Amino acid sequence: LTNNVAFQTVKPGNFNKDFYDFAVSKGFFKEGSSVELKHFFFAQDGNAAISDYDYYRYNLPTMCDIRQLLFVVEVVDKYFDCYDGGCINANQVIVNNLDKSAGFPFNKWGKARLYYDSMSYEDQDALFAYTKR
RNA sequence: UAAUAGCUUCUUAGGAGAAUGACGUAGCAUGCUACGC
Ligand SMILES: [Zn+2]
Repeated sequence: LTNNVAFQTVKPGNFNKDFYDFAVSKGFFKEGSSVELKHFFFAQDGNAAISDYDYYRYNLPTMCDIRQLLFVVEVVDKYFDCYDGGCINANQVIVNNLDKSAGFPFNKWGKARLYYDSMSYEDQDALFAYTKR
C-alpha cells in the first residue's frame, strides 16, 4: 500500500527496581531457589511481524471425512442445545470497551467509539441487513 | 501500532429501592379543661 515496508519492533519491559530490591531483601531469587524469574518482556526485531504471519504456512488444505464430520456436527449441536440465540437490534448490542482499534483503514481517523457514535441504529441495522444479501 | 471475549479489584457520578432517626403539615382515635344548649 505504501512506498516502503514498515518493520515494527517490540520494546523490552520496564524494570521495577524498587519491588525487586524489596523482594531480594526478603530472601527471594536466591541460587537454587524454587521460585525464579521465568516470565519476561521479550524484545523483537523488525522481522518479527512477518515471521509470525509466516506461521500460517502450517495451514494446509485438509479434506475431512464427511460422513463422520456430519455426525460430529450433530453431537456438538447437542452439546450446544441449552443456549438460545438469534439476531438482535443495534440498540441491544453492548460493547465492552469503545476505546479500541477499528482496524484498517478505520484506525486512521478514530477508535471504535467514533464509528459506534457516527452510525445511528437505523444505518447499523441497514449495514447488518446489507451483510445478509 | 495496540484484537475478541470472560472474570475480578478500586474510584467517581446518577437513578431507584430498603432500613433507622429528625422536623413540618394534613387526616383519624383517646384523656383532661373553658363556654353555650
Ligand atoms: Zn439471525
